[PDB]
Amino acid sequence: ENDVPAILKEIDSLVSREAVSAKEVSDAAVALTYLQVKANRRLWGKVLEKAGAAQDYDAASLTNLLWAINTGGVEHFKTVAELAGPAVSLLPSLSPVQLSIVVEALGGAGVKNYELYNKASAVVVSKIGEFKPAEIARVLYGVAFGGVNDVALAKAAGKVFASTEVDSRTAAQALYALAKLGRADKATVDALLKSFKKGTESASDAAAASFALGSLSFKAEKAIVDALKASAGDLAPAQAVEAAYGLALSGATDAEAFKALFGVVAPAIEKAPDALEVSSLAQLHVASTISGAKLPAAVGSFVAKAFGLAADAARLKRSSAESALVADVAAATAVAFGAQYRPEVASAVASYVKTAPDGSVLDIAITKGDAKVLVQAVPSSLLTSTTPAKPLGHVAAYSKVREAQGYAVAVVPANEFEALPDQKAKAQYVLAAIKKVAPSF
Amino acid sequence: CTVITAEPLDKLERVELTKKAEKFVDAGFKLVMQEKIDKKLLGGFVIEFSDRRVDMSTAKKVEEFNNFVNKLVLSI
Amino acid sequence: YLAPLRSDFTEEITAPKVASASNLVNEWNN
Amino acid sequence: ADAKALDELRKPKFSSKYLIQHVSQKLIPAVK
Amino acid sequence: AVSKKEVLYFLSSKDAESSTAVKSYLKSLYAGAQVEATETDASELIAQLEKKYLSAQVVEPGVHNIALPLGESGSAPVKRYAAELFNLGAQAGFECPFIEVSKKFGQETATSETVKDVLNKTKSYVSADYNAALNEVLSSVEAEINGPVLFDGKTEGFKKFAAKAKAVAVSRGLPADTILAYCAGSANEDAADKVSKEFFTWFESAYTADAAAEVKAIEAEAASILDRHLAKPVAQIRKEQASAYASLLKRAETAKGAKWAEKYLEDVKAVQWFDASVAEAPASGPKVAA
Amino acid sequence: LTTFTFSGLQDAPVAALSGSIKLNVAAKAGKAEVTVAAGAAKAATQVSAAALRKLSGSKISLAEVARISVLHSSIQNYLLSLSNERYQLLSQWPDFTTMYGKDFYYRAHPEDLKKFYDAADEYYKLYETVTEFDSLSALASQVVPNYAARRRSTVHPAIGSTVADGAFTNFLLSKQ
Repeated sequence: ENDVPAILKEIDSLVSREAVSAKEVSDAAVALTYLQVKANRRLWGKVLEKAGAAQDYDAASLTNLLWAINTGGVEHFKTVAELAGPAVSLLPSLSPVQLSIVVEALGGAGVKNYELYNKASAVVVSKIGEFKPAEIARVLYGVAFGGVNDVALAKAAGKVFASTEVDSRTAAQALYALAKLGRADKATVDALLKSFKKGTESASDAAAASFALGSLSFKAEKAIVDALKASAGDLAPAQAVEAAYGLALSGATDAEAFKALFGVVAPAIEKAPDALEVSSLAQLHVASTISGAKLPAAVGSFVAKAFGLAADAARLKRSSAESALVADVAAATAVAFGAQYRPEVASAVASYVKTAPDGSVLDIAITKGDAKVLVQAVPSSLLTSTTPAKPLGHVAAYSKVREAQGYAVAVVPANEFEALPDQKAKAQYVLAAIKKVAPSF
Repeated sequence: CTVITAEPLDKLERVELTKKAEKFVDAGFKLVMQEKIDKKLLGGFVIEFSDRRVDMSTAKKVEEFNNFVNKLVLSI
Repeated sequence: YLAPLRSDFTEEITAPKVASASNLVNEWNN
Repeated sequence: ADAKALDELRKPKFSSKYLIQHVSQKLIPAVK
Repeated sequence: AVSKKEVLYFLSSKDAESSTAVKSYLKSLYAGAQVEATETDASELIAQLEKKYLSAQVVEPGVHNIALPLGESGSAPVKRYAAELFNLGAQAGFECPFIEVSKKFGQETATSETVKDVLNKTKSYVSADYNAALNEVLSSVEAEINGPVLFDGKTEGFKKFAAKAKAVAVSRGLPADTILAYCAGSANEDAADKVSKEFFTWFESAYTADAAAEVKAIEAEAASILDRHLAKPVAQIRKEQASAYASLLKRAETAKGAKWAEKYLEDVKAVQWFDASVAEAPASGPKVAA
Repeated sequence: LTTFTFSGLQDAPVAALSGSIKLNVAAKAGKAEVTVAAGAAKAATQVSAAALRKLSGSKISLAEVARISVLHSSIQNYLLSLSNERYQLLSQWPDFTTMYGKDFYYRAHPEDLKKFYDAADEYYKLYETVTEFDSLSALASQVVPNYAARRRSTVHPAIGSTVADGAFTNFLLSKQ
């Protein structure tokens, strides 16, 4: 009358037969999330195989299937990305809540389907009154994570979230979408952070708001760090790492929250050292040195190595317009420290590529006795997507982690470095940026 | 002599190019130059001794590099 | 079931050279 | 015996990756 | 298995043996080992050659995990296939394909003077049906201008050449105005992004057309290969395939000491294991450890 | 998928869609009353709001276990779905065995009966070779290397002629 594994075998035999249509797949997936069956990977594989095999599709079964895929936290890019054709065929016959669920669902998996996001953003900005603001935040999440830099829907969401007072989780999802988009509209972000006072039913959305405000660098809200402090048990290590990183980037001062987060994070690396990817380990080292909070002795040297690994791996896969910009800034450092001709320009630039204490390699490393000045070029991938174009919080993270190694990191962003006439003004700008960081040079 | 450079020279490019070029005259030989410009050289230089040519340009270096690596991967 | 291992690159960008239709369906109908 | 692993089974088999690695290991020192 | 520049490329990849070597290296670093210093040497030619031969080790075992959408009608299988090739290029350290082939054009013709020479140098990267349509426009404006059309940007021959190359590109189906508006940029974000949303509709049209052309050629090749194979008797098929298997296996047992040959023979043993574990439980699949 | 997801107990499915399994949620503002009903065994629990948000904290990250690879298995599935198309037209072949009897032997011209017996032997050849499905794997291994060498491009794995022509349109119609 209440039995979990026998109903798992009933769903298992219901999905293993040959002619399963889509409604049986959808409710098998929903019934597989509601029983929380992350322990069985083969059953989710059978359900996703039958979801890829189905050809009939209406609004309801597609919507509940996509809801179940994202609530259960399963990821298979093939069967989810092949569910977007059923979406674009059924898109005008979708309800606004159904379009919300499918666009958030296909955006969360990262489906690069530009026709779906264009024809969904056109729908949600053609009839904006139809959409309750949670539907707005879900479509914003999906269009942001699907790889379109859509600011039309971002401006429409800013108007809705400034006009309509919204939920805590709704505002958190909108903050996560705006953080991936890199937009930092204070008129929108303020209207979202004012919604974090009614008490939050989840901890993952407070952690996502902390990571979002860290990525945008507004400041720590103090109505988010306390909710994250009390409820640091609802987070995976890969989630508490993002939480602590976004707390340290926004400039939080509470150490009790960092104790509560690293008490989750550090025994996960004690049990399994390799289970967390090196982007999370680098974010952990950032959060461990910026706020100064302490974590065990193996984990400290581990993330100290892993920040260097992730740093020179991101250097190795450099975007090739960041690389020419780093060459331009290094030539400007050459003719700013005094190098009249091109042989000593090239000799200075090749001299500036000294290594790092963590094993990495730094592009423009100028040392004078004990005082060292590192120069950073922040091209456009680490800028805000607006016409002010303030650099994102990750370059402040990199600067503040290199600063604990002995450097006085000078930031040379490319929105203004490229707006200079020639090499003399660029050398003047680089020297002025160095002097207001370290005037001892 | 005659030197062809990609862009017009600096006065240290001229001096160390002059010091580079005395390895191709094996005596106490002075060089006068007739410096020309060819943008299809991508840096480096081409020395023309009117009986002898030294190609220290980098267009020659990248095409010889490409010949080397396109030959060596056929060897393995 | 195994294939020859190759290590070579495609330096050109070419349309992928669609092959002509065989007559085996027409010959089997014949 | 049987029931090998999960990550040992996800790897594609007859891709090269080790002729490319062999050509790198015989080419990059020979061109340095 | 790790040479400290291989493992930096394999961090951002989600392939199985790449993540296995990454996890083994990270697990050896957790037991107190030291990160080797990254080499600040191997100048631009060696750096680009090592990039070419390190990205290929992420590309080509990642190609074999992308199912070709053969015989699948619709947009979503071809969009899945091209999206997986996009994510594989991003994992391997490539840029967008547009940015990467425009970088190829800028690298090839950094040294050219006349526009017929940029057509002779980017011959390998543009379709010959487009290269011929540009060569005839170049000869058309070369008859009237009575000069080699130089690659300048403001000369009257170049302006009246580009005003016709835009016409032939509009004839081809390439909206040159939206592509130029995206790659040039605009000031107001609400009028730059409304043309980025048109560039991305063209771009999605472009990469699904290219992926569908690749799928159509693989479909045609497989149908041609099968219909050549279905005309043989069974004994010829069995002896031809047995001879091909035995020759390709002897080629891997000939060269020993190499890593690729022992990985090849390990993979043959793994196929034999797959057949054995399906043989012992055929209605459930291969035995996966759980 | 992403590290933070925002779904669970809000606009969730209120009922199942097919009658093969019955599922109802009686959701209040705080928790949910779910009773999943599948045939003989039915189960029931009270799923929290902090459980459907805690479910995507770890990811399943499904991956296919293939005999050789996923690319090879896609090509072999296409070869099998083409051999089905040829088998379906060897399925509509007329029964020549209903004309083997000696009343058909002696009424017929000798060369026409020799042609008829050759046609029967030909059908047995075609049917014996279209059902050799243990040949499709080594047939799929002949499409793999040339395709996989086309994807080791020096530009991009996903590059094609349309994107390269559009980028030449941008490159050539810009200021040199």
